[PDB]
Parts: sequence; structure tokens; C-alpha cells
Amino acid sequence: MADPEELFTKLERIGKGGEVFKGIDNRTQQVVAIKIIDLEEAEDEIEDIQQEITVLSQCDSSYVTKYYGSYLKGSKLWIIMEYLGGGSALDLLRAGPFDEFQIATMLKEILKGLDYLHSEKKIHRDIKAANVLLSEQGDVKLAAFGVAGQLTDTQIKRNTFVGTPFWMAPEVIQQSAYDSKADIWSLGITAIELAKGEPPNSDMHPMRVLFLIPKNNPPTLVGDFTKSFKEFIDACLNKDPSFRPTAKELLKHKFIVKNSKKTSYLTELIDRFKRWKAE
Amino acid sequence: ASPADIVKNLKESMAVLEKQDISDKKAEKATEEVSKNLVAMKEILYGTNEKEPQTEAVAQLAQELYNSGLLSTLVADLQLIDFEGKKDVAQIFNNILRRQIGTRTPTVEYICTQQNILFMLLKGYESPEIALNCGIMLRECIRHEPLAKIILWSEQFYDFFRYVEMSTFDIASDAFATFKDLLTRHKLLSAEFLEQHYDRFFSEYEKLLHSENYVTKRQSLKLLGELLLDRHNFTIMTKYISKPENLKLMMNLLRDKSRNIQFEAFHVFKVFVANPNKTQPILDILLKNQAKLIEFLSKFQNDRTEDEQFNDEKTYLVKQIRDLK
Ligand SMILES: Nc1nc(Nc2ccc(S(N)(=O)=O)cc2)nn1C(=S)Nc1c(F)cccc1F
Repeated sequence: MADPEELFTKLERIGKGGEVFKGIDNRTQQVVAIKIIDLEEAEDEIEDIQQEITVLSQCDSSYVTKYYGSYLKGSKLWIIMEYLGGGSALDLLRAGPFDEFQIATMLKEILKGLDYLHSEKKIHRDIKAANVLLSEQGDVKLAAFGVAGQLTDTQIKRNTFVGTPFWMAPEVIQQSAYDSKADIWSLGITAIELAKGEPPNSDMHPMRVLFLIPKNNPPTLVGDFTKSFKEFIDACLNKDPSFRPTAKELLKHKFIVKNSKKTSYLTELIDRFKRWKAE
Repeated sequence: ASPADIVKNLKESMAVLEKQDISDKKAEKATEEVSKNLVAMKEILYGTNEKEPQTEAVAQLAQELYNSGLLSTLVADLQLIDFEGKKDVAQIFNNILRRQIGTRTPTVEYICTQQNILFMLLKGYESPEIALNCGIMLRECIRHEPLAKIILWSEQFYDFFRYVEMSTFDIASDAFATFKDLLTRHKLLSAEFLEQHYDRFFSEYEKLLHSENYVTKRQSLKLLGELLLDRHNFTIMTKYISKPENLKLMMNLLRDKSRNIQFEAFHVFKVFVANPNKTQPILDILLKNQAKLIEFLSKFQNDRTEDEQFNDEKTYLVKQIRDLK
């Protein structure tokens, strides 16, 4: 029933994070990202994969990538999603750094997405420059693949865990409780990344890092940056989860309000990248 | 806003929905009041502004809902509603559901009236645009001990085997989810069913163990095992583990295309070959094959080690097989 191989055509390979594929809905000629999951391998049951799907279908924010259903071919399950043209924010970075204004514009958008998710008692659990995507016209939205309901543990045993601890909050690392306020902390780290091009301690060894995050003082923006940027970051990267603002509260923080510009003006970066990159 | 805003809602905006052509009046404006007043619910029904779901506000509210079949023709048509409105309706249903007096809910007491409130939901499974919402609400009420007994015994219960075999995965998944949550949720209430409806049920269930569809085949085979070792279902298993029809089929699932499928069959296979009081049809078919089953169980997924309990059962099965008679 409904063979997805002839329903869709796989093109290039896109994102690693596996096997996602740029592809075309052969019927409507509309471009999509297709994640192809093994099920014969899995082996985190199917009830987790079916669970990861049920959550996605619940999401309908235009700040999070739209889920377009899934199809089964033998033992392989194609999950189909709203394809974003511009690519990752981490990719866009490759053509040179960002305006404190472009940065702010993004964060405002991410924040809008994060509110939606937080309102619906969901977390994202994987906020990095890499999972922030742009459209051809510069709309900023969250790769929905992170998304998860509050309860019954994210990481467990495969295609759920985070490989890198860099953006991880300290109450996550210490295994203790942790809710939507650990999302905020990543947004903090994401900001520093968007500013500097990589999260604090990229030079370091992941095991070492993981033990430092809770022991140390939080990271902080360093350099040629408006005091309200630096302040915005310290709002996020407070080590006590409750001392961190909600999403909405941050949407009103001076750094955003002073600095965010029209979301269309982001097509600057898509047009730069485009100009910069061969092939 | 009070009960004086549920009236100006359900009578005016709601009842009007099922009537419209393609007007500019009910294009968005009239459907907006429908959607806006559902958000007004979740405000008083759930977290009031900053604070918690009020106990003050419910008293003079929950009763005004049962006034007429107001949630009858509400469910008797969706799609035309809203995406985030459907989401509210779901949670609006699912938060007053637990409104309780003493240790019994006034919801259950005044759902059990004209019970066709639930027949609508299961039937929502064929409308792909709502199917998921219906299941979401449905599971939340078959969650209650007295509530699920209503559906279990239905005639249109046996519609599931067509629902589960629906093409669109996510619906064919969510179908099996309500399927399970009934035959499990209440262990005492469930055992009541399988005995009085063994013949019709397991002939229908056997259809599943054939269908492939990798997932439908798997989940069903797995759900089989759970239902047998339930121990509230000791009567049912001794019954099922007796027909040689069932054991014949298991044997072939072990020869399956799929690794995970084979192993998932070995979990119903062992149950047959472990029964203290094995009946004659089983013992006959086992002896008949005995010679070359040892040949199969010698090299059966020899890598999972790892699983002693697997291998401890492995040798145990070859004892039974080699020893009879
Ligand atoms: N929905 C969506 N659209 C896109 N567009 C995209 C992403 C990367 C690139 S790339 N890295 O420039 O080739 C090009 C287009 N990526 N994408 C998703 S789902 N992002 C994603 C993901 F969700 C998981 C792992 C890796 C990823 F890149």
C-alpha cells in the first residue's frame, strides 16, 4: 500500500542526523526532507518511533518544521517533512559571521517557536546553530526533529540521545529533574555559537567538558558585543534553572527588542552564502 | 466570562456551524467565535492566568455542559472546526473527564446516558483529518475503570481489524494503540471478554499475524505474548495453546524474512512447548517434527549472548522436544 519509493524521489543527502534526504513529492512536485528509518535495526522498539511521530503531528507552529506524515516500505519507514531552502544557521555561518541584528532576528524567531512548544508542555532538547533552519526567503524555524513531550525521558538508548554535551544544561548532565528551562540554557549556548561560530569549549574533549559545565561558572559572551547582548546571554546561562527567564520573558528583553529587524532582511545571508559557495 | 459565555457560545456559534454553504459571514468571523471560546475554556479549565486549574470556577460550569446533547453533534462533525481548536476540544474533554466527587466522577455518571457519545469517536477513525484527535480523547476515557466496559463488549468493536489494516501508517498505528489500551488497561475487565468471544476474536486476530506490513505483523505477534502471560488470562492461553493450528503457524514465523519477527514468534512458540498439561494435537505435531526441530533450535540466533534467559529457554525447549516420549 502506497509505495513511497514511487510516491517520492530521493535526491541528495542533506543532514546526516540517520539518513535524511532532499526529495520531491512526485505527485505535487513540492520539495521535502525525507528521513528513512530502519526498523529492522531500530531497535528502540517502534513505540518510541511511533511516539516520536505522534508528538510531531501535534506540532503546527510556523516556527517549527511541519510534519507531513510517514510511509512504510517493507521494514523501512520514510518520515516526510517541510524542507527549508536556506539550510542551517551553522551553514550560513560558513560565508562569514553575523550582525548582532541578524542574530537578534533569529533568536526572536527561535523564541517564538520555543514558546509554542513550551505552551504545549513540550521541550526541544536539541537547540544548536545546526538545527536552526532558514527558508529561501529567510524565515527562521526549528528543525522539529528535536521535539519531545515533557515526560518519560528523551535520550534513553538511540536516535534520542545527544552526542555533544556542549549545549547541554547542567541540571541535565547531573541527571536531576530538568524541564523547559534547560531549553533556555541551550538557546544561551546557541547565542554564543551564533556570535562566535561555536559553543564554549569546542577545543576541549567532550568527557572533560561534561564534568566542567556543572562545576564551573557559566560561559559568557566575550568581545565586541553590545552590553545588552552579553546581558541577554547571562539571562539564559544562569546555573539555577528557575533564575532563567521563560521564553516570552526573553522575547521582551532589550537585546531582542532593540536589535531584531524584519525577518525578510535575512535573505541577505541566503544571498551571501549563495554567492560565496561553489557547487 | 462565566456560564454566561458557554451559552452565547454553544447555542449561537457552535450549533450554527453545521448549516453553512460557502458564505463570507461564516468564512472566518463566525468560526472565530467558535475557536476563541474554546481558548476561554482552557483558561478556566486549566491553569488560571498564572495559577492552577480552579476548583472555584468548575462548580457552576460542568453541569451546564450536560445541558442538551451539546457534545453529541459537536463530535458528529469535525474538520470544519480548527487545527488548534481540535487540540483544545481534545483537552477540554480530557480535563473535565477527571472532575470528581467523593471518589466518583460526575463525568462518567452523566456520560452513561445515551452512550452513542463513544460510537462517534471510533467512527472518526475513517475520517483521516480527525482520526488522531478522536483516538487521543478515546484513550483518555477508556482509561477509567467503569468507562471502558462500555466499548469492549460492542459489535462494532470488531471494526478495529479493518482500522489497524488502514494504509495511512499513523492512523494504523494509533488504531493498534486503542486496541491495546482496551485489552490491557483493566486486567479484570478484559479477561471477561476473551472467553465469551474467543471464536470470533482469534479468527480475526489470526488475519493480523499474516498481514505484512512489517509493523502490523510484529506488534500483533508481540501483543499476543503479553495477553497470554497476563495470568488474568490463564484460562484463555490454555485454550489457545491447544489448537495445533496456532503452533503450525508460529513454526513458520521462525523461518521469517525478518530477525526481530522470528524472535518475537519464539516468545509464543515457547509457551506452547512449555505447557505442563499438553493436549494430544500439540504432542502429536511436536513428535512428528521433533527430529528436525532440534536441528533448527541448534543454530537459532546464536549471537544474542547477552541473553542467558534466551539460551536458558533454548536448551529447555530442546529438552521437552527430545524427551517426548
Ligand atoms: N527540514 C530541513 N530542511 C533542511 N534543509 C537543508 C538542511 C541542510 C542543508 S545543507 N547542510 O546545506 O546541505 C540544506 C538544506 N534541513 N532540514 C532538517 S530536518 N534538518 C536536519 C535535521 F532535522 C536533522 C539532522 C540534520 C539536518 F540537517
